Amino acid sequence: NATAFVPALVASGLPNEKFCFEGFLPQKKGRQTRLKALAEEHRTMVFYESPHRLLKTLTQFAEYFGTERQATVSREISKLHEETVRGSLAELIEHFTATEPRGEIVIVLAGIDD
Repeated sequence: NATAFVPALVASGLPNEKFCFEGFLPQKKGRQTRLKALAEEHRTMVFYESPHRLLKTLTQFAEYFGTERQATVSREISKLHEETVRGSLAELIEHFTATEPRGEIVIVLAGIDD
């Protein structure tokens, strides 16, 4: 629905010859299952997340994928206004602990490195 992802995929600087599109992770049932499977993934990954849930998700991603994993966050703040935030998950969590995420979010996550 937030077909903002292709622009975010290209903009991330991350490998895009292949990728996995995840969408929203489920809230409860089957979440950890997805996370465990996604921990092994070598391909770039693409998620949607709600803004209120964003920081919990980036924190959990550091748990499962590692604090140095590279990612980007794209936020449609309005029709007139959008932003990209880049770096490791640790830098991303610092970033969004500061300011309240409002808007529609796409996360582009580097795959396993090796």
